[PDB]
Amino acid sequence: TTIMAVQFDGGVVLGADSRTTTGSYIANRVTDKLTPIHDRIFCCRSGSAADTQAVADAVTYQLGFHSIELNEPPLVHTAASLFKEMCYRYREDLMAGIIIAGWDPQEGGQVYSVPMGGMMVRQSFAIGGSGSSYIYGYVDATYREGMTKEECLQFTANALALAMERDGSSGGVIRLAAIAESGVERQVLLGDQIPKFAVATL
Amino acid sequence: SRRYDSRTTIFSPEGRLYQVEYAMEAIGHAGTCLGILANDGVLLAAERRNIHKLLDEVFFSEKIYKLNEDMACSVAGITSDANVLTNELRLIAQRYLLQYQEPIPCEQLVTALCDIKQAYTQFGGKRPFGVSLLYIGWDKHYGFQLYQSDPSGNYGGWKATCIGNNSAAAVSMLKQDYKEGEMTLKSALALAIKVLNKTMDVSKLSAEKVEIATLTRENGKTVIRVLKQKEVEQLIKKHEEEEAKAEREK
Amino acid sequence: NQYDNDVTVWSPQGRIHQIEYAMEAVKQGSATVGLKSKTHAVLVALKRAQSELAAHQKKILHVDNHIGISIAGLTADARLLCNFMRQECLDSRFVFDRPLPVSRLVSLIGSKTQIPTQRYGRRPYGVGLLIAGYDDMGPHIFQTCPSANYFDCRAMSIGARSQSARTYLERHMSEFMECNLNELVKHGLRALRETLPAEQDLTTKNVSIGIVGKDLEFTIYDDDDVSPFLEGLEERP
Amino acid sequence: RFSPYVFNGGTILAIAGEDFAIVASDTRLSEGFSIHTRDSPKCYKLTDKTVIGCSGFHGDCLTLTKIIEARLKMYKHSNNKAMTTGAIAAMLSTILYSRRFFPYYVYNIIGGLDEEGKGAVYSFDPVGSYQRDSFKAGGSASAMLQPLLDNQVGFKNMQNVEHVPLSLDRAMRLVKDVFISAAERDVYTGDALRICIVTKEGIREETVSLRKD
Amino acid sequence: TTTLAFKFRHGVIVAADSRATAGAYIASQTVKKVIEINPYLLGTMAGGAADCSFWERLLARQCRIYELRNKERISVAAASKLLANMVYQYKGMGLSMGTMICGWDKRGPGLYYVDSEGNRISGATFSVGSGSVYAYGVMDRGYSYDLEVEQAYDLARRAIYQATYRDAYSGGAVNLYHVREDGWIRVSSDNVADLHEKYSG
Amino acid sequence: TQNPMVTGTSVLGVKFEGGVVIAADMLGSYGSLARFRNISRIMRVNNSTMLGASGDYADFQYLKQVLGQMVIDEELLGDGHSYSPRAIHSWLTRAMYSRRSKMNPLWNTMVIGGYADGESFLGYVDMLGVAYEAPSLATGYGAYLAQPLLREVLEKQPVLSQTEARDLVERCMRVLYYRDARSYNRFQIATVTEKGVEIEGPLSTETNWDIAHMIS
Amino acid sequence: YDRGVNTFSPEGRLFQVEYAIEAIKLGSTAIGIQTSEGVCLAVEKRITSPLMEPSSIEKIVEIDAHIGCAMSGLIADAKTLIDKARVETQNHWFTYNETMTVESVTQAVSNLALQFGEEDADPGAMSRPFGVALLFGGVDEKGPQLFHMDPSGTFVQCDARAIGSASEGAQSSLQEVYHKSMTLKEAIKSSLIILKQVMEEKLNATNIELATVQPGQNFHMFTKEELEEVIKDI
Amino acid sequence: ERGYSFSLTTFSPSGKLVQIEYALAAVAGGAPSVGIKAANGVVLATEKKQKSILYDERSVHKVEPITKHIGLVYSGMGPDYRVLVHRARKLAQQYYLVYQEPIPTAQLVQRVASVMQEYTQSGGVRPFGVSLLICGWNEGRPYLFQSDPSGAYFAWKATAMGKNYVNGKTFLEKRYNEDLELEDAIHTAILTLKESFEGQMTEDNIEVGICNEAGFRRLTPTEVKDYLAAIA
Amino acid sequence: TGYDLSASTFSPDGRVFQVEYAMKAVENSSTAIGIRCKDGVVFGVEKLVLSKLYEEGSNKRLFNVDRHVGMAVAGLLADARSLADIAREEASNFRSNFGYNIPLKHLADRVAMYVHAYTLYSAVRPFGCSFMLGSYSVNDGAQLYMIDPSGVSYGYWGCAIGKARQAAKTEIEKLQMKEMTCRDIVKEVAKIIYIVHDEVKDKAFELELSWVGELTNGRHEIVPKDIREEAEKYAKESLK
Repeated sequence: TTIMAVQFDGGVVLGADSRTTTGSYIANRVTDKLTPIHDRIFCCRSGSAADTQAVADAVTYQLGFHSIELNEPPLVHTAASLFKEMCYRYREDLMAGIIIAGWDPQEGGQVYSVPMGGMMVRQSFAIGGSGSSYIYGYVDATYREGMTKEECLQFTANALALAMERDGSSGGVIRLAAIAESGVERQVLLGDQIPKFAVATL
Repeated sequence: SRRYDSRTTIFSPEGRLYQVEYAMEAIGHAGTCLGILANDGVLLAAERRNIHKLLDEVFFSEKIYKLNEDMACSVAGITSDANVLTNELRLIAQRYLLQYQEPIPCEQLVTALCDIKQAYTQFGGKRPFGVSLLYIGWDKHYGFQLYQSDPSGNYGGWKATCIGNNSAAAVSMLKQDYKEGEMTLKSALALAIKVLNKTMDVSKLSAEKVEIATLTRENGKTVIRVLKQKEVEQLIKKHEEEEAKAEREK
Repeated sequence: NQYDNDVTVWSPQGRIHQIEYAMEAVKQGSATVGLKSKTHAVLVALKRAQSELAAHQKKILHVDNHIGISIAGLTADARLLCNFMRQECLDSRFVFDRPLPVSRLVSLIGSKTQIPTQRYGRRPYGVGLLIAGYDDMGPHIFQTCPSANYFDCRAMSIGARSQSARTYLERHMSEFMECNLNELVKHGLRALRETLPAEQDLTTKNVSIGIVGKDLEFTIYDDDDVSPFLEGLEERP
Repeated sequence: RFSPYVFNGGTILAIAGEDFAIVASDTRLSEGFSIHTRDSPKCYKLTDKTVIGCSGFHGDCLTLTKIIEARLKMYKHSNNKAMTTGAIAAMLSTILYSRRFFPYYVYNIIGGLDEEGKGAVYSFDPVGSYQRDSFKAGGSASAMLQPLLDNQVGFKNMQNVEHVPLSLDRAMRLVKDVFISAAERDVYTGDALRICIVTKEGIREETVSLRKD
Repeated sequence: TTTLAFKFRHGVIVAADSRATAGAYIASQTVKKVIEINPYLLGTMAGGAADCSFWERLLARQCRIYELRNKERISVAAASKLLANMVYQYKGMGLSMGTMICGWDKRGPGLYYVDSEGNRISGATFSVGSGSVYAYGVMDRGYSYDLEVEQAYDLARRAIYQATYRDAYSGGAVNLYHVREDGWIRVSSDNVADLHEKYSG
Repeated sequence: TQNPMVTGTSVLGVKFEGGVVIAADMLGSYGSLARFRNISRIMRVNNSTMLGASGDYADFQYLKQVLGQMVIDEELLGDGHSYSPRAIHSWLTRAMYSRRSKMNPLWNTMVIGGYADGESFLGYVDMLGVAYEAPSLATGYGAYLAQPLLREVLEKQPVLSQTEARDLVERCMRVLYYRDARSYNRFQIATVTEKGVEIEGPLSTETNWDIAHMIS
Repeated sequence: YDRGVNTFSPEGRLFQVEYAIEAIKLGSTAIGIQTSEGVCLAVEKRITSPLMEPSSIEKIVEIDAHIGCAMSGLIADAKTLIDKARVETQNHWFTYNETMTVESVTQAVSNLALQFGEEDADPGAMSRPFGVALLFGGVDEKGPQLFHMDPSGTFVQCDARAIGSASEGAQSSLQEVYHKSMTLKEAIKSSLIILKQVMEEKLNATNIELATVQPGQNFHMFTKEELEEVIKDI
Repeated sequence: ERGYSFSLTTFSPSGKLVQIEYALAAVAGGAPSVGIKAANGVVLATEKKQKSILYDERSVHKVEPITKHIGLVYSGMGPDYRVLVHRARKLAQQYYLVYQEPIPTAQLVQRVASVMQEYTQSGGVRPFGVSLLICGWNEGRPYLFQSDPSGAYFAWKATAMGKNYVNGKTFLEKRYNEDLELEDAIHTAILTLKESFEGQMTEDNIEVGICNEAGFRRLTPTEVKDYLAAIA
Repeated sequence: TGYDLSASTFSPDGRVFQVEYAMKAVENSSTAIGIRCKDGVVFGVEKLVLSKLYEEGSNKRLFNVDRHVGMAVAGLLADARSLADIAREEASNFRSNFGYNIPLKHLADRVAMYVHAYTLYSAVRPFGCSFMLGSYSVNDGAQLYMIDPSGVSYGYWGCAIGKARQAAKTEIEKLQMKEMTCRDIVKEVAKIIYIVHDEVKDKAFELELSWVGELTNGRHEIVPKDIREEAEKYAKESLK
């Protein structure tokens, strides 16, 4: 699968591909790769499916308990740090890459990346997955700072469509989710709605 | 915790051990158990106290259990201690059977139980198992053989012994009316009926008040048979007939 | 009563009788007066013996090349805590390759001695330590009471009959700092002298010192090598 | 795969005189094909009568040196006296065998003076076998140094040659010459030398330039 | 590496070469390959020099404890069994040690062998090392239970000389030990070159 | 750590009068892929000690977190003392050696610069736990590219001014950018002096490609 | 019961340790004298009946070839500490290729002393303090040495000390007859005469155990013939 | 957490576990309960007297099942009953896991008795203050077991724990038949419950479980009040 | 007896007399006051001078448990040091597990839970110390939580612990501390602590004063010396 997240002024837009393959056969052709840790925090998971599921569930547990203890909603940096600790403590057998994005009142829309290894750093745009390699040029040539919600959504959709139609490990449909003060709203792009690009037929 | 400890695993100023003394006294007012040896078998007579008509009484025996293939036991005192002790004895007997591919000798199993009971009295801070055990069985080395153990961890080998109320009277009756080396199963059974009638004279001999068990060696096989209610009635009738005959001859 | 037979009990007056017994034992220990200057810190202890035949057991322990202690109370507990502190000092020299500062050593031993005040069936270490050390922040003198509470002090006197030494230290504390090494050790020796009554004498054969300086590693001096320090000493006041 | 060991180079030599001990070592720290620094003496003075030469994997060298320092301090506090050369040798052998299943990839030479005012040089191995010899060289160029030490100091395989016990000047000149020779053919040594002279007067440190290559 | 030992009427003789090699390189030519466990007990080192030395020293400590506790000199058989158990508990752990221990006890002279493999064997004659296969020839062809002290000495010296000459991992000098009722005596320590010149002429 | 998954390239550092200067690129490479290009591979221990790191980046993050926490503990002690750069170097050495001894090492090579008590310190530690101090230090490929030039110029001038050290480090970063695949045109440089620690944000190097027309 | 094992007194000391000292004075009488030519240890056997073998009644034990020890009190409890001291001395020898110093042996014995409790350490530990006073006589690099090990852990280096049933008074008399320049023969003669004077019963070779450590010779225990030879002059 | 290693239960000079007698006294002071056997099943009945109607008597349950074929009721302390029934459920599940067959009621009661004995002979713990009436069906047979706080157990055709328990036992003995049906068992149980309810029983105040060849199942208030109406 | 021997038992009424004795042991100690204002939280603790041979700043009752959290204590000072060590350990754990400094509310809640945890078993005894923690945050402001030896943590506009705690509270009520300025509140703390100090009861005395707040860049610190003499002079003048 391929996962892509970009922050806009006041919130974040996240997207994921819906392909999981146990080799050349697709284990799940509509798989969900963006999981809500909190009402304003999402994690884009990639790599080992079992590792991603276990890490996401354990983080949901611990962060929910921690937020209940604080009586306040958590922060994106806090969640990303807890993912970082979880991945670093188990980098030997937990093999996964998680993009942690969302909004908090104190910092706003923020995105972090914790690839395999257990390291945390914030990025304006974050890319992960097996198909992540094919879209660095497109995101570098298309993304400019100061984007809005709708154009971040469109740019993420275009980049993920390119990744999924150029990567054999990514395909199916694309799940987009915008998180901000208004809340979380999620849609799926399927078939015709996915941005298809010109093909060099000769 | 110094003030509030019960310190049941320490000595006494006069050298005795109050916990084992109290256990023996409680066993003394507990149910009646009797074990006897015959030239062709060994017999057990156990007395059940709680005899309410509400009992389902479906069990084959209440205070008499089967430790292993060739050895039976009779318990005296706390029946829950009795259950945990009995299944521990079965576990270790089967452990010996696994380890040596040979039925566990009765002396071996009694020694192991006395070891664990003595250690449990020695330390652990817990009240000792206030249950007396009377083991019968057959082995390659001594055949028919029966032991009486104590909560203090001491055991002894006997030809016949009884525990419960009127223990001194019962052992006196055995010493008076037991024919060493010449005790057949029938005469042993009659002596057991006599003891059951006398050592508990209150609530005179009743069929449902006691349970009777036998252990014999047929064709190289140890057979443990629990005498049925009709059998116990036959014992009662035989005892009444023999007592009447003795009194008439008197 | 029942407020003095255990450590985890609370007296109605708000005190721990075991801690009181430990702080009585530290006073019942032998006399030890420690003090410091602007550059050097010296401990002076009088070594008690069970009889005239005994050789006046050492009370000053070498815990590190820059830090030293003197004990007053339970010798076995004192030795255990001395081993624990020297293990910390060697651990610091092994890890950070630096002498472990006196203040942190005293804080660590205080934290160590706090746990017995809470643990069930656990007794306080009935010995008080006078710690003389030198580090980057100059000489430091600490008194760790068996009460698990440490006091930073310019000059402390511990043991029986210590009130006279305490008065001497309070009187001359204004001038302890600026005097040189021989004057400092003489002041400490005179405080220990005033600790004892007039008829007894500050004989060289039963007094020992432990001194650490700016360039001087913590060294202990005994009967023969405290004789130059016991020169020109005034008679008992 | 991770390799817990690497050979950092370095050469240690020692000669035990009748009244003195000399322990010398280059200050070249190496790694594969790159030289790190021109100053890292392999000689470490424990007391005024004992110095240690440790060569090989530098991490094990440093950790073992600090372990020896810590054990020296603990023994000093326990016994209220410094350690003898033989005691240090036995302690270091025990420490080496304490890591039998994770061997210290270090060569150790114990150069010092005993109570009789006599030089004593103790050779070791990565595991902890030790002995006392009049002179021993270890490390990268042990093979390039032992025969010359045997022929000169021990006067081995010589005819019509009386055996003069070596003096301090002879030992110093010989060790300087042997490292001059070693720095040429061996690539792991050169560019400097630190020499520790252990005598009743104390420990004297002398630095000498070698083939700077 | 070459050690040999054999018992006879007047005690036991142990001989050993004094060459220790680190691969194809002679590390030292003065190794005391014979370890003095006690003034009455002897060991050797063959294979891992450090492992042999450490285990012999630990056996010395254990037997000193046993002697202090039981007011008796430790039996050679008891020491052999203790060392065999101590080494065997770490079998298959990379240990490469092998040594024969001899002495005089309540049962007269006694020689036992132990190794890193836990093989504890008694016997009259033994030899372990690189050249021990060679020392077997000379020792077995010249051994007699009724040899005099000098005959035992020069038989052991000749066997070590032959082993050192034919083998390449054995050399330096021979160390000779005679174990009798009271204890051990260092018979001699002779250079192999002097031995060769004496045997040739 | 079994294998380094994202790796930052070499770190360079020299010492001048009354201070030291360290530099490292801001790129975290996932093998042959440069995923991160603005991260900081230099961590500030305190106002007197600073660290530059190569190798794996997650282990560097963990090490930075631990070092910052223990410096916070030292500050909370409030004893009027401060960990010397020598102490920091020793503690990193000991942690690295313990980490390898458990056969789970840290794929990082660290250069520890510092300035305390009028002494400029420049320590070197690696994954395998080797520790030493030198006037010039360089990790990774910098040990083969810059460290030779560093050592040559330092042998020529035993002591060089702060601006000379900065120019030398800039030239060395230029050379690494030319002849290292894991480098980046923008790098982060920092100085530790008596005033404290200063990280001069993102900085770039000048590139000359006049030889590209010489091919024929 | 009620009172714990870690309970002090109102004046600030362990009454359990006071009871241990009382048991020390309940122990057998022992005497140790250190001189410049060695150290001597002696003890009264307190033979209960002639049927008891004098061989098994020995209060003097060898810690090493250069160290002897005299025990008074719970002789059964002293042998465990003696075994620990011997194994520690042999560990020190195994580690440093030298004989362990007597002072370090005494310090380690003190380390083992006063290490007990109910719930303070591993359950397989001591519950009560050692109730044995010890006299460590020995010869090492510091010449002949003698150490009084108190069960309190307050180890002492003393030239001469008498412990046991007749500890006090006899110790003062020994001090009065003791000098700082006495030979080994004078030391053994003085110790023997003081022990004979303080004997509660008529003593002979079967009532006392004597041992010595010399600067040259190892730790040697006086057999019956030499015991009679040295006691006939007294 | 340290944990006392000395058993709070100790043998009195007469050997009587007076602590266990006090536990049985607490059982008697607790809410009463009855159990009865039929020729083809077992019926357990008990009363749940809460406070004024502010308590939602429907929300809480007193009769509890262990398996599909085993149920039980208690007389005594609810806090002890909850942990005891939870442990019995674990034991039954473990036995089913090991042997892939339903727990026999006798073996389950033996395990509960072993647990009670461990509690009574261990340190730092209070004996359970409940008496369990356990109904079970296996091998086409009914089983009803009395288990006491002392740790012992019995197979009782009828039983009554709690207040007036001896009179309840006598009343059961008088109104017990050897070959009665389940309907007769329910009639007898409800008759005993109303004879010893003390306060005008209600379908909510009576909760009953039945165990037969079809399994164990708790009667809902509809058929509960139906049977109370049929019994009067 | 029986109802006051351990913290694991109730009184026949259901009281904890061991905790009451801990309250007594914290009341009889020296005074310690903490005032939070809109732009800072200050602590002024009273130091008993056993002898003039002691150093100023010895046996501090002010601990710095986090980068931005202080701790003013009263009661057993060794117990206070142990509790400060536990608090800084908890802060370190939170920083490691969440990547940012712990908030004061959760810090105080966790420390109070820890304190209460050692008031349940006979194997331990309740802490003989009460302590006030003050911190500052950009999004939270100045915060101050007082914690009892029982294990109860509450937010306090201004609290006092010790002998004259109630007098210090009552006279400082005239101050509207919830919207005051930290600098002048330091001087007012010096005032209140001087009046509530009993010179006759304790002839020798010393003051340890500190604040944390926005003026500190959100990091706990001690008062600078010059402000210390100025506040001391103001307190001397207010003594009248």
